[PDB]
Amino acid sequence: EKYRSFERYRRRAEQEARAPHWWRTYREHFVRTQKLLERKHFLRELRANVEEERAARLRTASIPLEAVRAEWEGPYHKQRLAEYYGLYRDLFHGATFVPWVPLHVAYAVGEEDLIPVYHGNEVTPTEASRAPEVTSLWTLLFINLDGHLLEPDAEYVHWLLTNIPSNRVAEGQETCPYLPPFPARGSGFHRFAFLLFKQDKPINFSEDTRPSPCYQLAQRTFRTFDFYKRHQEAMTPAGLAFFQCRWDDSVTHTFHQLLDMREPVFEFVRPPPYHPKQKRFPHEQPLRYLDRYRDSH
Amino acid sequence: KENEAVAPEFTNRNPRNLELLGVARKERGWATVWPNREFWHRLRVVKTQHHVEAFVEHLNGQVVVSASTREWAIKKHLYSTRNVVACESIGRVLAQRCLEAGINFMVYQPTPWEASSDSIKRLQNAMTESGVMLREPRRIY
Amino acid sequence: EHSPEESERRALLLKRWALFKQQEHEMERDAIRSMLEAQQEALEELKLESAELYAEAIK
RNA sequence: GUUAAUGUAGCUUAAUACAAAGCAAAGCACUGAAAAUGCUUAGAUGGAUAUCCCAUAAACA
Repeated sequence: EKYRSFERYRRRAEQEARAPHWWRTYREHFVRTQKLLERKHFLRELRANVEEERAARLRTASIPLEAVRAEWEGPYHKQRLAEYYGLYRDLFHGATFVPWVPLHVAYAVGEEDLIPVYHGNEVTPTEASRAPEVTSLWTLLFINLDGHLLEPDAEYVHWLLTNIPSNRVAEGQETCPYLPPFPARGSGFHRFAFLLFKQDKPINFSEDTRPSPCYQLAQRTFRTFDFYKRHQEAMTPAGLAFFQCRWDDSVTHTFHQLLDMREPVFEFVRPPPYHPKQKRFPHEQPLRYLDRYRDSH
Repeated sequence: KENEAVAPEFTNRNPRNLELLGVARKERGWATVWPNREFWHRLRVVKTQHHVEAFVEHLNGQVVVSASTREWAIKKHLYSTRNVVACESIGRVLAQRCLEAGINFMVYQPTPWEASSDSIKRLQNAMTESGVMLREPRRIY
Repeated sequence: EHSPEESERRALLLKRWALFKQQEHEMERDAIRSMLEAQQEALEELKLESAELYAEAIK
């Protein structure tokens, strides 16, 4: 058969390229049931509706999109964002968990509204002046995955709560007091992820308790993997929420006022200049040949 | 002061840090192949016999944001999976999923007939009003 | 110029006309298969009794 | 009744999970025809479980 449109060849060609082959190619080098029956009944009703048919032919139909979002929510798609941004590799050394509790967080700004914290969202450090609102007996931890200034694997806590009764977070132990974001300048977008871990039994995390207030980076540094490994028996993550933050004026305030340190500033480091090595005695070297080699020409 | 201690060079591990900054590498090869590969993300719109689907796909071929009328939430409020209005809704829904995913920029390369289709044009109108950009920023060298 | 009601009335009959034709096409396609299957089934029946008879028939 | 078939929509062991999917296929518009192209049309678990099951249809009968 011959493709009657370019797309037919393109779609097959695109699919063909994606699939691996024995010959070398670029990619290898560089790379419940009851509910459905109820759903089917709605389809018949929706299709039968004469008004809906008229709207379709009149191209005037509309949708309550807000309902779609709630019904769509979500576990499988929520995992994609966390994995896509590299939370799992940095936070659990590659362990991947499907979030089952629809965790949602927002940074409270003033009193009129609270800034959402989507998956992959961008929130300025200024807007994060105060701690955010997070919505059985579980725990909850805050992380600065790439906000660390000295060690790559290490990361800093904003605030860590343990033994959170049911859902109410006010009763959780404030092991780590809240700290505003402090992303270094020149490093682009820093990803901060919010993790919710199922707590099988209430356990005193004396090891993770930190002085309140604490303004030392030497004690804020920690590792999620080893911390989770120590509690991995009773800890199974289920909630995810992470945003990106750039440098901002508030960051200077955080680094100086309470962190009490000079603001970190970074940029791509260029290689040392390349210098040709001329010969001390240019034996049998004319000026015309040296003229091309030297700057003058 | 202990806090002052900082490494000479930063350690940023965010995959999209370079992409968001614009310094991430875009495929500049494939000079003998069409179309250009100088896009971090692409909008893939698949119109099946009974369903219309739109996706946002990275160069690697893995969809990050997927919007399909096959999804239960959209269809229940959507009369017919194949329709001009459905293209608008999936674009707005795809945008909302893009809003959920944090992806603001994308590269759309419609085919000659696909571009001429009014439904796809309205779907593009759905994306622009939702703020999703059909054109990505240029790479930084 | 046709009125919107006239177009709506005409829009309905085209749907009825399309529905009738598609039903006819589906029935027609099944008729082709049923007769072909019966004709192919007919071929097998006599072959069992005497293959020699078809030798003239197949010509 | 014994053997044996046959029980998602032309096709598929697509699927029983987050969807009853993908594919074949249709009407109208566009006037050599066809194709391409735009807008649109009709649809299924006759049924279970991790073999029974009834329906159906055969050789035994």
